[PDB]
Amino acid sequence: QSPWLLRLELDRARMLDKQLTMNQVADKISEVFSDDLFVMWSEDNADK
Amino acid sequence: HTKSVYDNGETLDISLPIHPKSHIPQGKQDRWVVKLPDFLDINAEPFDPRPFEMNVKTHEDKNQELLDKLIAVNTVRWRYAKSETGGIFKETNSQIIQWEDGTYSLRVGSEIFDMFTTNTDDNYLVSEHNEEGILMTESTLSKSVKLVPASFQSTTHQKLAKALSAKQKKESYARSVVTKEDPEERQRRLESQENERYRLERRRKQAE
Amino acid sequence: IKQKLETQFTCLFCNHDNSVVCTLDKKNSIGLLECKKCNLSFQAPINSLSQPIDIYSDWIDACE
Amino acid sequence: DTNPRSQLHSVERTFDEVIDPRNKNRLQSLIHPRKKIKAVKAWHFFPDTSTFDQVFHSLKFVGSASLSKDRPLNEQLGQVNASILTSLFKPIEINPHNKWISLYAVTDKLSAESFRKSFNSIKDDNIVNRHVIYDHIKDFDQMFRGHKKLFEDFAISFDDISDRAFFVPIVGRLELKKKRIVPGLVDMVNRTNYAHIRMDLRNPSTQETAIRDSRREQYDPVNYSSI
Amino acid sequence: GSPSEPIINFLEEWGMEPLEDYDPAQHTKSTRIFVNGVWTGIHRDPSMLVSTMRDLRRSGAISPEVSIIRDIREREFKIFTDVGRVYRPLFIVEDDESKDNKGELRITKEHIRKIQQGYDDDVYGWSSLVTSGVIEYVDGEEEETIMIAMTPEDLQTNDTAKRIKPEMSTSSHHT
Amino acid sequence: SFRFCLECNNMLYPKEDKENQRLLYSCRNCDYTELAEDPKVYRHELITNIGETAGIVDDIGQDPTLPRSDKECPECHSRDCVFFQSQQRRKDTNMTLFYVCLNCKKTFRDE
Amino acid sequence: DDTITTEDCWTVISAFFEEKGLVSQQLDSFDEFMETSIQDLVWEEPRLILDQPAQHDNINKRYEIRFGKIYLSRPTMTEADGTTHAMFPQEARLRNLTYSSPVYLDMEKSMFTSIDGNKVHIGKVPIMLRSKFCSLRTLDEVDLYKMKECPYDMGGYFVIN
Amino acid sequence: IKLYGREDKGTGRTIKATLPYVKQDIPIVIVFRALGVVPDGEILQHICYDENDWQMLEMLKPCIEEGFVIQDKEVALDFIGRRGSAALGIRREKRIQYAKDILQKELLPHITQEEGFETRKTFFLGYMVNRLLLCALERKDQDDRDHFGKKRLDLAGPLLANLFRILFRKLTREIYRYMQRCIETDRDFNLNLAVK
Amino acid sequence: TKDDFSPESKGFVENSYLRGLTPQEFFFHAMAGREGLIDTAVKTAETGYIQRRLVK
Ligand SMILES: [Zn+2]
Ligand SMILES: [Zn+2]
Ligand SMILES: [Zn+2]
Repeated sequence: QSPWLLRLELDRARMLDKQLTMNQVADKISEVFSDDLFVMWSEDNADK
Repeated sequence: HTKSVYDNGETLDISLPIHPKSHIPQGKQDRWVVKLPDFLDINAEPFDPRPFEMNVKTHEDKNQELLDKLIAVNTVRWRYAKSETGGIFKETNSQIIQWEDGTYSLRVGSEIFDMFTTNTDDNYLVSEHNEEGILMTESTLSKSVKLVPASFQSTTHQKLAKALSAKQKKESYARSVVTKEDPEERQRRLESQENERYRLERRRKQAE
Repeated sequence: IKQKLETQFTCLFCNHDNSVVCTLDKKNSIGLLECKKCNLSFQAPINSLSQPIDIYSDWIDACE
Repeated sequence: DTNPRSQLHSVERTFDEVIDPRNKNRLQSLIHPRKKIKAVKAWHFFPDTSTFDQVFHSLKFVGSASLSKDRPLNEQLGQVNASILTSLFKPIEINPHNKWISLYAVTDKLSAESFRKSFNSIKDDNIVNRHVIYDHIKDFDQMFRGHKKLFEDFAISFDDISDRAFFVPIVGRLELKKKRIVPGLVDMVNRTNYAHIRMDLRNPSTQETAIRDSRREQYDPVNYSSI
Repeated sequence: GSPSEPIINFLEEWGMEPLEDYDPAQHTKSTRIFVNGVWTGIHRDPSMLVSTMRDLRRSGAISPEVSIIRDIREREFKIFTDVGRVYRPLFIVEDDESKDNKGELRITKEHIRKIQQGYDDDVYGWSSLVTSGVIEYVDGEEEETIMIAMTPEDLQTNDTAKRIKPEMSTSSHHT
Repeated sequence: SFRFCLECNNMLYPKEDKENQRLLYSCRNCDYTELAEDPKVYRHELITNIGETAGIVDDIGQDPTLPRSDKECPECHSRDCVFFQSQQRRKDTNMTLFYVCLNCKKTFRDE
Repeated sequence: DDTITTEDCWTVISAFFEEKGLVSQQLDSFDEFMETSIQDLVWEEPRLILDQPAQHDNINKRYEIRFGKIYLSRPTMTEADGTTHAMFPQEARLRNLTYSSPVYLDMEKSMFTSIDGNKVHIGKVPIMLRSKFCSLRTLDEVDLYKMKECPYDMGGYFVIN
Repeated sequence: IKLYGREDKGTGRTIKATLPYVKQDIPIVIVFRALGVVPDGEILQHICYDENDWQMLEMLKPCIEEGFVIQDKEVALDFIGRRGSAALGIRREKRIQYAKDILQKELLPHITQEEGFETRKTFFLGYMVNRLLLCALERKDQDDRDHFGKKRLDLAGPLLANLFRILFRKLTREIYRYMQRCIETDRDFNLNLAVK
Repeated sequence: TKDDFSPESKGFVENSYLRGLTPQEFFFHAMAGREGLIDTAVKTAETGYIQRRLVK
């Protein structure tokens, strides 16, 4: 693995409006990139 | 670590002649660079009234004459003043006035010009030694100073405005003339003469 | 990818014109000028913005 | 008032109306035409006699060539520093196309301070042989702009004890920018400048002093004319 | 069309400093100055400069067709002496706060009677009005920065036939 | 805001030391290298708000074409104020007003 | 003071039209072109230079001609017989002439040699009517009738053929 | 001064300037160094006026990255001269002189024409790039083309001036040709016959 | 004044033709009429081309 961290902040308001789940986004990223990227996602109760 | 390029150690034993200074700055080697306006002039030469009176120039162009009069009356000058005790002193017609707000103004006679100071960093004054081809520093130019007329009602500003307003009024380059004959007459007569000498030259060449 | 282009430059050995072809390889950062008649080959390094005029000027400078 | 007599009369009127700096009452009488503010202090405006022979140039650093911007340079030369106030410049030109300026300074603070004190206290005829060694610091590219008129620019120096202000002419402006030496020319670069320069202080020769006095005779002939 | 040299001379005289004395880090608040489309310098107190230039133009020192524009939002101070600019005359309202005549037309009945007579009381025509500071020309670019009244009746604060004037209640006061 | 080389003036690019596992900024035309203080190498904003209230000048009160209101200044509590809408002019820009007083020039809203 | 009414605004507008007129822009532009623009157009390229290093004894000869002042005249008519007389716009209209005036240029010729010219006529420029170089700028009201010119005519146009 | 690269397309958003008598577009960093400002910090000082404006800085990053190959004044001038649409095979010194000619003159001629007076041109390039980026960042509306304050009207003066300039150049060329033809006889031409 | 969205500031003619239009309303109404004239004079050619193509 590489030390280079790539993170991005999702707008909570529009994420809720689109009725999406953080797990769903992570699953989509994993499916499109297989196991080439290790992904962690914050819980829905996080501030951001 | 950018290593030093020069390590030969070669050294020049050059000795520079230096002269004593008539004055020495106190507390700070600071000087102010001031741009010279067009309406203000410096006359380092001592004032000589008789050559000045005998060398006043009168021109037909009113704008040029007025500008010259303004710059002459506003020129900074100095002259030797004989003291009442018999000694000689340097006397000048220019002074520097500092107001209560801390601003500075250059004064010549009754005219007052304000000074606008802008701080400048890494600006220094040097002395040139051309015979040795090296530059010796003198002091630091901390502030750049601009000279501005105090007000509209100042006579210098009014004279400048008059000169510049009447300067751009005069504009007429083409000069009129009266034609008495056909302007094409010269061309046709010279063409006739040229054709005549062409015929003569052709005959001569055929006979040569 | 090597790129082969026909150029209208003049060879300084054979003096034939329109017999110069420029071959530049961006992968290895090289450019080859070959004379279709003289069979002479000139090699010079190239950069990302290099163009056949650059290699031609380099050849001219090398020639003199 | 185009009459030459009128112009002369205006000249003497301007000369006569000079306010005495010691006269506090007359100084307070003067009021700014627009600010309507009283005057506090005054200074006479005089030219400088001992410095007209020399040639003065306004030297400035352009862009990244700023000494303040160059933090390691400022740290090495001292965070006003006497080393800057005593620096030397050596213009060298290999050819018309290639030109640069060489900068030298005194790394030691004690030597620079002693040299500055000796230089700023030259009012007598005894100068100690201060063999000061100057070390090269940096080189810059140079451009020059000349003044069409003699006194286009003038620097003003003050003297509170005499209530005067001495101004000196400025001949031209020299601008310096950071120059990156080409790696293919360092061989000739090492043969151009020097690692050290030694300055020896000696009293000016009689002939050179006479030449400088003759040059100054244009401005002040009462105290410097040859007899 | 007018020569731009007097404009540059006036600007330099009134404190404008040229570009070689400019550093973006230092003058982070100065105002640029354009003359006929070329950036010629910077100034740190544009208000007094624009006031001086406008007063000079009204006094006739500068040609009345010279366009003087100040863009406060963009920190620019543009001047045009170009040829081919369409302008039109307007009355001048005294907008100086320090003046007792604030918010009133500069032209008075004295100017009207002088115009009717045809001469001043120690030829008085339209050009005399323009150079006496009561009327000035503005072009399409200077109009961006001025507030015009439609009629002299607009300068101060139930019929079925007469027309209705705009209320203009969005602004508490107008200058 | 990114830094530059202190002796070459060129742009310093981020770099990682394999043996030290540290982030460094290194010039490319010179060997100068300086330690990195912050880990935020790069940031890109998909939705941004800069340019909305940053368009402020000290002499905005000298514009005669700007409307004058009587909103109360939080700082100076003056009776005279000048208001304008957002300087940013994207197609989806809000119409909120920014009020500027003539003494303190503080920008505030009625929200 | 006293208030300004609409009638005072119309007095000011009357003053404007008394000074300027309705076609003042055409006449002003043409006067500017004739007074200064022609001279500057000529001085834009003020030198024609020919050189020749004669070896036929190296004699480098430079032949250079310079353009000088511009001389303008009032419009003039030159008949076939040869006589020339002043021309007025009505005669040009009736006889299908062109209301134009000759332009004279000073050319100075120099012969530079190192071993190592008067008012020439360049053309005729048409004259805009009632402009500064028109014959009707003077002549007052009475003489305008004798020349068969309408006093209501405002000028601002050329007469070509 | 064109800004290449669409929204999320074209990789980097490079800026290529177009110069007169030059066949191909040139990146802005190269022309800046050609005018004589080689360090990148000085270029950024010339272009921007607020270091906190990281958006314009990240817009400028691709241009610096593209232009990093050129790092000197003379090489930049040579690159400009190579594409200068001049004669082919011009030597390097003559190429540099041609670039200096095409850079001093014909590049923003309305600013200046004299030598050693190119700092103003650099500042104006900075102003143009600043305006281009400012409009690209949607911070300002694009300049209105129909704004009547940006139009000019050509009356009889300018039109006659243009026509007379053309005709006088034609007359000058005719005089030149006649002089060349008539010097062969080595005669004292009246100069009243050369003109037409 | 700047940033004025009132009805009279963006082209609402409050008066009637009998009552008469103020100068601002006059200018706005002139702008609208000019748009109408331009639209007619431009669409006529497009419609003519369309009808010719249909007939052919
Ligand atoms: Zn060959
Ligand atoms: Zn570097
Ligand atoms: Zn307040």
